[PDB]
Amino acid sequence: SLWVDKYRPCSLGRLDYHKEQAAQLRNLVQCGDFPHLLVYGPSGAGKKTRIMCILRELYGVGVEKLRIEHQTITTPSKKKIEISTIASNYHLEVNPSDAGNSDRVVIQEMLKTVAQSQQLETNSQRDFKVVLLTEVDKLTKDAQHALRRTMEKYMSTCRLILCCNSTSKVIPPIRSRCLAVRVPAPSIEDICHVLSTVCKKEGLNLPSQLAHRLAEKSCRNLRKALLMCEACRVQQYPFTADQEIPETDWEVYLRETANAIVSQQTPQRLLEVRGRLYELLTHCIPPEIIMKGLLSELLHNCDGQLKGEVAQMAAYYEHRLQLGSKAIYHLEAFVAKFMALYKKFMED
Amino acid sequence: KPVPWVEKYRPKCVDEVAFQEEVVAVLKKSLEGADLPNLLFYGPPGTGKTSTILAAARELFGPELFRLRVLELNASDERGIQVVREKVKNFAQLTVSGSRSDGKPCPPFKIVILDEADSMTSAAQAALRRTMEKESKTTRFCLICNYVSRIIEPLTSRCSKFRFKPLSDKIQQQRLLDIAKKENVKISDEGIAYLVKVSEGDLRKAITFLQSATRLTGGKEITEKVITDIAGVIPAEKIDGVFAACQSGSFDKLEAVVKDLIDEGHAATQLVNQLHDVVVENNLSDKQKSIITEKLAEVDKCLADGADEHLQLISLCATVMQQLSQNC
Amino acid sequence: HYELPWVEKYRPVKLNEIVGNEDTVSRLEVFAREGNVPNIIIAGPPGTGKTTSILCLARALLGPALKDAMLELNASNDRGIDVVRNKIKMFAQQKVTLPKGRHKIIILDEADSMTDGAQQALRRTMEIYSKTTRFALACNASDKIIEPIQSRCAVLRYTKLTDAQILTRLMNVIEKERVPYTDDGLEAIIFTAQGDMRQALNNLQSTFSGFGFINSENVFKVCDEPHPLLVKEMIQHCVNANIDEAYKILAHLWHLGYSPEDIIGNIFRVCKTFQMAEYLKLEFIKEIGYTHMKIAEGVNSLLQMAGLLARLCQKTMAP
Amino acid sequence: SFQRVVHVQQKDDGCCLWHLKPPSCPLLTKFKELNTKVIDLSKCGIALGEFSTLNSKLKSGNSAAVFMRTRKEFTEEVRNLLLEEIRWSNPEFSLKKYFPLLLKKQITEDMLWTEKYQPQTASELIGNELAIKKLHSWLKDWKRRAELEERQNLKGKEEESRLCNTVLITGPTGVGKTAAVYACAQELGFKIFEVNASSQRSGRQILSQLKEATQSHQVDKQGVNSQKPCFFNSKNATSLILFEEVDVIFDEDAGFLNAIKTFMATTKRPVILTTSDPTFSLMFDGCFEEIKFSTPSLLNVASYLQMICLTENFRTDVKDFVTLLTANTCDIRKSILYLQFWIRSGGGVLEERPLTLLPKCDSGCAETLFGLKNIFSPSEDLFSFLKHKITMKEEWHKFIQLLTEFQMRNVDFLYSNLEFILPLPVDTIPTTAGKKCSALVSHCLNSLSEFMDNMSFLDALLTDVREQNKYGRNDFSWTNGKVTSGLCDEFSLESNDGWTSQSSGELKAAAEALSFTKCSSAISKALETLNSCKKLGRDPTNDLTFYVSQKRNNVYFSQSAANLDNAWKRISVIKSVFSSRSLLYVGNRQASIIEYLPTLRNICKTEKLKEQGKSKRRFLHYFEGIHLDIPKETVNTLAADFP
Ligand SMILES: Nc1ncnc2c1ncn2[C@@H]1O[C@H](COP(=O)(O)OP(=O)(O)OP(O)(O)=S)[C@@H](O)[C@H]1O
Ligand SMILES: Nc1ncnc2c1ncn2[C@@H]1O[C@H](COP(=O)(O)OP(=O)(O)OP(O)(O)=S)[C@@H](O)[C@H]1O
Ligand SMILES: Nc1ncnc2c1ncn2[C@@H]1O[C@H](COP(=O)(O)OP(=O)(O)O)[C@@H](O)[C@H]1O
Ligand SMILES: Nc1ncnc2c1ncn2[C@@H]1O[C@H](COP(=O)(O)OP(=O)(O)O)[C@@H](O)[C@H]1O
Ligand SMILES: [Mg+2]
Ligand SMILES: [Mg+2]
Repeated sequence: SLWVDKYRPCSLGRLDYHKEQAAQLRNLVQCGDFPHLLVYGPSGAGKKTRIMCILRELYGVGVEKLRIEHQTITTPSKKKIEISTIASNYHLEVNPSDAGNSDRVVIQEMLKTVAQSQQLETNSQRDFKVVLLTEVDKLTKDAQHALRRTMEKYMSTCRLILCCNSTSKVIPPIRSRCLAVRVPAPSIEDICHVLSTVCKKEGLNLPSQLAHRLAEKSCRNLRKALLMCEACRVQQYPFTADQEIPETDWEVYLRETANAIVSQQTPQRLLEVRGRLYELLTHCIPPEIIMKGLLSELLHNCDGQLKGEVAQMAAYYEHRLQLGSKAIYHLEAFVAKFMALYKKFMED
Repeated sequence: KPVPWVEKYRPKCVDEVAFQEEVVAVLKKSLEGADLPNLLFYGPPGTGKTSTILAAARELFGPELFRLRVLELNASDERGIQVVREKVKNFAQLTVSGSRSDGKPCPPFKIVILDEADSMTSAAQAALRRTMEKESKTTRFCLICNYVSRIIEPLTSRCSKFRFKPLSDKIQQQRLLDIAKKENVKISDEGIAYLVKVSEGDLRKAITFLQSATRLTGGKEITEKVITDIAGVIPAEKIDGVFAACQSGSFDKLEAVVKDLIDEGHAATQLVNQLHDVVVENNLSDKQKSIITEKLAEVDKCLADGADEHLQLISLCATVMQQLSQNC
Repeated sequence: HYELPWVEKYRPVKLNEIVGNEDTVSRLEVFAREGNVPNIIIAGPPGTGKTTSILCLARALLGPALKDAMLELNASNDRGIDVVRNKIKMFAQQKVTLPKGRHKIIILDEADSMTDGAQQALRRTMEIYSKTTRFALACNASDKIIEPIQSRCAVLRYTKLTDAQILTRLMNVIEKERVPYTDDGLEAIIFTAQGDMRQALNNLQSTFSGFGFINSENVFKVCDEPHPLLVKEMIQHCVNANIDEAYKILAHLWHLGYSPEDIIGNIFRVCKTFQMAEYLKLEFIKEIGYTHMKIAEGVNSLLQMAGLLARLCQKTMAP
Repeated sequence: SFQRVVHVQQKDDGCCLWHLKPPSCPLLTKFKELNTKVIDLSKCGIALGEFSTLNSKLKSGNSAAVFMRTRKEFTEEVRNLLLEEIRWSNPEFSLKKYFPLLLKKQITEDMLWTEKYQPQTASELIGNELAIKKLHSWLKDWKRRAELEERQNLKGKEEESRLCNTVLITGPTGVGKTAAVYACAQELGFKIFEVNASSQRSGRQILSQLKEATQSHQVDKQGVNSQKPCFFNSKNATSLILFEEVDVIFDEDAGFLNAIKTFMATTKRPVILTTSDPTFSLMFDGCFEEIKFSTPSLLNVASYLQMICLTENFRTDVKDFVTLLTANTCDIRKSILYLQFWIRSGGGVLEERPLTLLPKCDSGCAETLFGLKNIFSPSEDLFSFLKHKITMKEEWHKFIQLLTEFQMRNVDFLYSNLEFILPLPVDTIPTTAGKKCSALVSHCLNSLSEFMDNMSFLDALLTDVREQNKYGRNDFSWTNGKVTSGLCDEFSLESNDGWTSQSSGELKAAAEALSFTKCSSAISKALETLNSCKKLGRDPTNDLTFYVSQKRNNVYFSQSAANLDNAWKRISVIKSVFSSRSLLYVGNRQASIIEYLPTLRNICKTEKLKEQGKSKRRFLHYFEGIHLDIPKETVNTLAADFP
């Protein structure tokens, strides 16, 4: 229990930002027939805590207890797949993107069991059970078609909550029937407010300069800000205005990878950069995150006309990375094309 | 217990629909002999195809039997075409006895409302053709589709084709005001104009958006901001900021603008749509419009494939910046 | 009086009559001559001589005891979970008097079609009864066989037959059948059977039955592929960046009723042996593969093939 | 009936588009006349070898090389020399205590080598010494309890002990779980009652036929006792129950889990559970002692197979065995069986290699393991084939066949061994002349970048034979990956395509071979000019070296370019960290590791650095001070560094 979940708000009245949206979601809940929700926004914005607040407003306090169960579903290709699940008496939470192209093997089946439970469990509180869908943006085309037919079939049976970061990959049929809840990232002052409130509730005091530095370093990620504040608490018992905020280890590793890319353009350096990217990939860092970090740390050393070409190359190879399966090929292909272009730029 | 307004506020019977004259005439001539042929309704979405034929089925069949003898199916099933083939096969296999108390014996056929018929492959349409000729007399089909030209030769040659021309903004605003006054929600008429502008002729999306705004605001005034957040439309000042950053010719402010749009939660596909709508209706040169629109098409394809919104948007904005700075 | 197919009439009876895969065939030869063959799984493309090799191996190992010491189960049999647990297990426990170094053989042809539960039951019964029985499995895609089954066997790999070997066996069949022929018909038969000996023998018999002479026009009349001369001319036009003549050939092929799939397959097969430079061949193969993937995904029109010819023309017309 | 069909379109008068005519511009009016006249194929006859690799000349005498191998039995002296050679190859291996046991085992054949060299004594198990120590000790307490029961019976006429009545052994396939329990049972005189998936095991069946084995004595206590009666229905020896492959549950095995739980509650004799599914230990409820067989060390199993071949008068190198075990992912049984097949066929090839650290060595097992000897002439080496340039059609077909045989496994051969086969120096990790050297380095880098862009093209824009991430997500993932195989007898009934795999593999193989040929030819052309730069005095050969790992240099060829042990450790510590009770309820997975894990490692590293400076002891009370129930070895793992 770190500071990120010990002080997570439990009801819609305890939220500190997006208060108008919180009141709108409360009015949504009080109508009694709230629709499928499509909650989206950047990572660390506060989508999950708002969904939890909605769930605590819908049902009683009993949603606050959770339990983990494992479900083994037989694929139509006759190869059983077992997935984990967080659940309660009133709601289910699932992430079928873990099932690969067999995500529909979750989608057409799992919620069906919940629908079965909706004719098995009777509570006389509400006529539905909320199914939370995490990382619905990572589903495939046929998985989303299965989800569409599923919410058509069990509309009056269960309600759907779809949490994502980007609604670009989701189909327009899946958006045409869900109420869209856009949760933007909190501002700097809002992160400072949350950090000061969380430090006061713990009994410590942090200066406004340190809170502003943490909020600026978090890149409008509230969870990253809370984790960095906890790390600063670990480093020093009192909070000083000049206390060094510690940096992320894989981020600084990516920074030295970019420095090694820039420094020398040789096949040997290309092989060490490939080894570094393999080391990052073995740490379960997503390759899209690696590409974004590499582009962010390579555009500092670039020149104005080179920046557009480098950004377009990074986008091209990241789309190739999405299409392919072995991401090291696309990562190092972007890397090697960048060293070739950078060398050609530096010779002239 | 309750039902959303988009199906519960449909026309009950034929000729209650609006802005269709020939369609209603031939439909009424079909209802007069109680002989409804195979139907092919094509037009823009939300024009009122489904409401019209559901009204026709309510005219033809009794309301206690109208739900029993129609079956709404979707053609974008990912499990193949044999699933909907066996579904219509065992829907028409059962012959449940029904009668009307008004003094008219019911016609023996059933109705399959098969929508998104233009999303079927040619082999799937051929399987549908063999299913329709198998069930030639026990059930007469209808196909709701967006475009008539996607439906292959043997199906389109035998179903009567009806075009649903899109409703104008004024009739849509009148209908939306009717819904607002009948449902007791207080919303100003310029908000309703914003609703019909945002939905872009999709009356069904407009009704759904109005219901969502009513049940999300809480009986207070529906401002344009609530509608904008519900529909996912990016406000025009963000589009103007994107274009100003591209016209500046500096990459850092372009990155700042793209990051500001990304961390606000705004979708990249909506931004691509609004940039395209801005670009195709400006005073740009033809080569600039061509390059920008081609790049927008490839960026839309890459975003559908799951590529990162930040990288795709910064590549598109770099292309737009180069096009806007190569002439100045 | 009945006309036996030349596939079965000229089936190899001895293990030395099998062409191709000389290393594995020789290892099976010395195992048939010596004995104590382990559990094997022969994987490879169809028509390469896996069933023939296993049958000749078991015949050479058993002889007169093949009638009772051999249990063959192909995909036409049941081979269910209860069949694996009962019939195979009682044959494994069955007492058969055999010479020293000779074991009972349980051939499981087409182990791809074997159900996963059947293999999961097959694991331990293949492991424990190895003192008296042996297992010989044959499959096309070894990935369909589960991992413990592959762990309990020795996996042998078969490859496609080189056109030299198919030509030698074709001459062997021709010189025992009084088949008039020419060299172009032989090239056509070898082309229509890409590494398959069964397809080569079937096409030779079909061309001999339909016309009685082996030339290229007869072979392609009885087999009805898109003609490699037409595809070679189309590829040559694309090398010279002539979109008009290449599309003329493509539209002629399209109006003859050929599918996109065999057209792009024949395009790849002709382009594999086309006489051009290495860089042009690489770009052609890459574009043909991209177009073939697009055909496989579902979009298969003449617009796709016209866009390929053009991407092939612009490979040469542009640096 | 036969009603008429009409196309009703709401065609209002006007709109300038409903009634349209062809435009009067001359560009779209002069339509070109279509001609169907194609060239005539009757006159053009097809020459031999035009569309294939057919040659008029044929090789005679080069093929059909019969071995006729008569392996002489090795003398004592050369056996001692080869034993010392394996001693040099494996300094940590104790060579002397294993050879006489295998000599006794070997001292016309009719059983497999897996049961010919079956370990009869538990010390002959290779690796997993903690697991076999725990199992041997546990069976010692159970035999002690059986002897105590016998002593109590003859005299008549347990939290502190914590002797749980069952263990669950889990591990990979073929590492030796069943061999370990059989060896321990033979050592301690137990009588194994094996229940496997090859026999009908329904719940009432196994209950009514095997409870009395646990609850009662054995009628025959002396004589022929240490046997293995496999249950089915179509010194004193203590009974033992073994459940082989418990994760394999069928519909006919009705209530098998309830039956084995009833066995668990009411037994008086030891029970072993053997499985290879890691999820079962989390799925099964009950109290059992967990025993995990880790994957054994590659050098130890390589020296064990070297012992096996040395007993059979065969001399081999450890590198070929390391390649075989890397390809077989350290499966001991699969390696032993393939070694038996390959040795009893007459070995690979007769080659002489002088090693002091003598009969001719027998390298080349991994080459014929993948069937590459079926493509190549027996005078051709694989890397010698890859290094030289390729011009003639027949060895072009050989290259294509090599790559497509390696492509059915979805394995990238030329990428995994790119350094060792490119014409560039490879080393294991421990002015106008400058313009010319930089131009050569840029040429090499451009060729490499073009090749690997082409390979990204192949990986993304071409069809793959096996559908990747079919049941899990892509490689290096922590959330799942435990996709067990099917367990049901009904068929798949799928609509997969077979043409788009057979053609796809050939297409990918052809494109990969062509791209590698282009890159290698360009690099060789660039290195032709290295003599001019060496004459100029500047040497960029160092800038041209390839720095590969030591473990990648131990193989003839690698199946992958990564470190699998590293990745398995990283995913394992991720599951270990996020299996903690407070962190089980974190919703997401991507941002969960991305944000939670580095600050956890940062807090661990700060705690370790604070404890390295001799501060107060209360500083070690941060993690459990806020109730982070996380195991300590994972905390020490996170506190080390970030690689
Ligand atoms: N290597 C070969 N040498 C000689 N004849 C062969 C060879 N391979 C196939 N044939 C001929 O082709 C026929 C069919 O061969 P099979 O062994 O049945 O093919 P297969 O290996 O079983 O491949 P399948 O069954 O499609 S997986 C044989 O009866 C022979 O006449
Ligand atoms: N560590 C080992 N030392 C010696 N021989 C071994 C070892 N591991 C496997 N073997 C040999 O390989 C054979 C098969 O081993 P098993 O114990 O059956 O494999 P397993 O651990 O049970 O995995 P399964 O049963 O395939 S899931 C044994 O009978 C031995 O001949
Ligand atoms: N109104 C708030 N007050 C205090 N803390 C908050 C508030 N909203 C969010 N947080 C904190 O920020 C983090 C947001 O994480 P999460 O809910 O998972 O959002 P996302 O799903 O977008 O990452 C939570 O750990 C929570 O503790
Ligand atoms: N011509 C019309 N007359 C009356 N109502 C209409 C008309 N067109 C659309 N509507 C209303 O708009 C909604 C459109 O729904 P639907 O019939 O599904 O549209 P479509 O079939 O065109 O997709 C219905 O709720 C209906 O009440
Ligand atoms: Mg066969
Ligand atoms: Mg075992």
